[PDB]
Amino acid sequence: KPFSLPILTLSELTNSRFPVPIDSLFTAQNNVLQVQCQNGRCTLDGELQGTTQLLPSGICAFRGRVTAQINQRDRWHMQLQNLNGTTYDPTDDVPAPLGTPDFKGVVFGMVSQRNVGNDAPGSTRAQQAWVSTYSPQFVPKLGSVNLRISDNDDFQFQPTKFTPVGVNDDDDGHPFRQWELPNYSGELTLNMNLAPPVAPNFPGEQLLFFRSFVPCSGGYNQGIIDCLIPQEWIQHFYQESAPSQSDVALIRYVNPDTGRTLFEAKLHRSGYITVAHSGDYPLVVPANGHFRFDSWVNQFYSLAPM
Amino acid sequence: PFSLPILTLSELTNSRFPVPIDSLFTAQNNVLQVQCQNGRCTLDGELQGTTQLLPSGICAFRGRVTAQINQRDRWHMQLQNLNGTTYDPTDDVPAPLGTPDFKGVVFGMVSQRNVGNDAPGSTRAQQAWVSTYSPQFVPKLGSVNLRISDNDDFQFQPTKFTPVGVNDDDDGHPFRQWELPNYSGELTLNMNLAPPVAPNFPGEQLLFFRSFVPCSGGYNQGIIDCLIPQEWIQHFYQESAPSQSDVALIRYVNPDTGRTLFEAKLHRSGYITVAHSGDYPLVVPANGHFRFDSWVNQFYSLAPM
Ligand SMILES: CC(=O)N[C@H]1[C@@H](O[C@H]2[C@@H](O)[C@@H](CO)O[C@H](O)[C@@H]2O[C@@H]2O[C@@H](C)[C@@H](O)[C@@H](O)[C@@H]2O)O[C@H](CO)[C@H](O)[C@@H]1O
Ligand SMILES: CC(=O)N[C@H]1[C@@H](O[C@H]2[C@@H](O)[C@@H](CO)O[C@H](O)[C@@H]2O[C@@H]2O[C@@H](C)[C@@H](O)[C@@H](O)[C@@H]2O)O[C@H](CO)[C@H](O)[C@@H]1O
Repeated sequence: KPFSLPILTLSELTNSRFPVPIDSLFTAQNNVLQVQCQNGRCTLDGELQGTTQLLPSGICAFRGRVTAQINQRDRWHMQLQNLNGTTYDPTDDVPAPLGTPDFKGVVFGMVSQRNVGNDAPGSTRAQQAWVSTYSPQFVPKLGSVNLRISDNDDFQFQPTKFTPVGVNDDDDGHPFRQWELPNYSGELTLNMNLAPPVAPNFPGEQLLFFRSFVPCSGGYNQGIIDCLIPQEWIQHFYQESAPSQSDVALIRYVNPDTGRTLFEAKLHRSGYITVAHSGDYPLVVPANGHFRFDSWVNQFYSLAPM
Repeated sequence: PFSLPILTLSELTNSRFPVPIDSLFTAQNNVLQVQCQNGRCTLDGELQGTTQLLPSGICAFRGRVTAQINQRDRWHMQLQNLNGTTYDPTDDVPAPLGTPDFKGVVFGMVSQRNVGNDAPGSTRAQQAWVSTYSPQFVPKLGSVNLRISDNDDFQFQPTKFTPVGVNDDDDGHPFRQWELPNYSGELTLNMNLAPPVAPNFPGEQLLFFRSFVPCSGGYNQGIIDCLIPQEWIQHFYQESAPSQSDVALIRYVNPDTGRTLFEAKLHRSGYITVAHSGDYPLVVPANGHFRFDSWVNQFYSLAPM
């Protein structure tokens, strides 16, 4: 019934857009470029949106069966299941199977197989793999993605899991763009059932992000993945399902030792945070700090500058 | 009031390896001691052993590679706490939090991102393995050694190990989920361990949340059993509800039909027992989950599961 947040420091939080811990808080200058991530989307009354599911280990993961190979760089055709192993239904009201990556780039990690049926049941293998979300075969909404793997001679048409490790630019100039959605149904097709874009409306306000610097596999990319709210908050809201009393929950970032409030922010009903600030700024805050719910306010509440 | 999160098996994460729970399993009582160090937490929210809060910290390492040796476990990784803070070997823990708690090989990837003067911001990643049998697996002392696939592209720089799965080693060191590694040297006892767990009521057995994790070759089933799932640990940590007795009676319910399917003892120190005899993979509806019933005590007589 009453709304609340879990009590967790930054290093006790997991990025909802990639399965790594949160490193820092960041507020971004408002730009023409649209924020419309599909992972890490959840209302304050606990409605998961976009491709959001509950498990950190589901974020940017795939599960399915490899069924074919093609003579293209994205060689191995992986027919997808839901992450829990149930049959994926392409007519479901989602942009893609839950956990699908929500950015343009290459996700690198490992694939693992475990055979079932007649052909060496129980036999296993694992190796490095990449998934390009630029690929014309990246069609997860339709029910498949194609994989690039390091050893084409040790891979079978068997149950397969992709475990993500990090991200990068592709090596042919297709850059890692965290705010550009992939085409979940491929070239010439438009995305559907998307979680809506988010932006501050109030003047002087900017989005606040929970920022992670994820692993990269070569070159100098910083590996920045920003999420709106951390996975643990999504998990908490899902459990609680506290009805939202207004469009905005006022929240305070507190220092629990000294008891002082360091700044305040607007946590919007649809599950994102704004602050009163101008310019890009990595926040300077004590390590023990965390947000607490203060009160229900509205869109036009005037935040103390941060 | 004490409570459990409301989560189906496929909405739960193994607290001993970063994968979802596949099933429930009760095991015949054996001479072999159950004393896992990850996935350990009291019902009042006290994390124990090497347990920390993040699924992505389980069997992960963070640190700096500082040297290489002419051994199979070639690359010496000096460890930090998973949040990047300095590891203190005199801390009252068995090892840095998240360290693997079994004998075997963990396979995954290492990634580096340079800092300081030498090409700061440059990165690289590749396949790597950590053997917990290794004489250089001394995480309590502050280091582990890594085997990697490409010895020519690896620097003395900040390094993260991301686990993907487990296996037997290739040479007579099998994956043994219930054998603790030596967190310090070969002749040094482990310390600050979370205690062993066993049923002590007659007719009772441990109940496990079971996952079949990825393996990298051969036929190993990849079984990792945890006492309580990561989400319960996270929940107890938040709640810190005072425990009113040594045992919380819990019921596995079907939420659609409202029926209770069986009951179990959730002990204060954070493990579950059931009245059953023999190894048994439970067969239970997919929508099912545990709910807290009431505080009881050690002598409570469970309905047979
Ligand atoms: C295919 C190949 O030659 N791999 C080498 C190579 O990798 C380079 C190379 O791909 C260039 C191309 O523009 O981009 C990088 O420099 C890449 O190296 C990676 O990124 C640099 C900054 C380093 O961090 C490096 O360790 C990393 O691998 O050269 C490197 C050696 O520098 C490796 O030897 C690759 O195997
Ligand atoms: C050629 C090479 O160096 N490695 C192959 C090799 O890998 C085998 C091998 O290490 C044997 C040891 O005698 O143990 C395994 O069988 C291993 O293969 C792995 O496990 C089997 C059951 C298969 O599932 C297999 O796909 C998996 O790689 O053989 C395999 C091919 O059979 C690979 O080609 C390796 O690269």
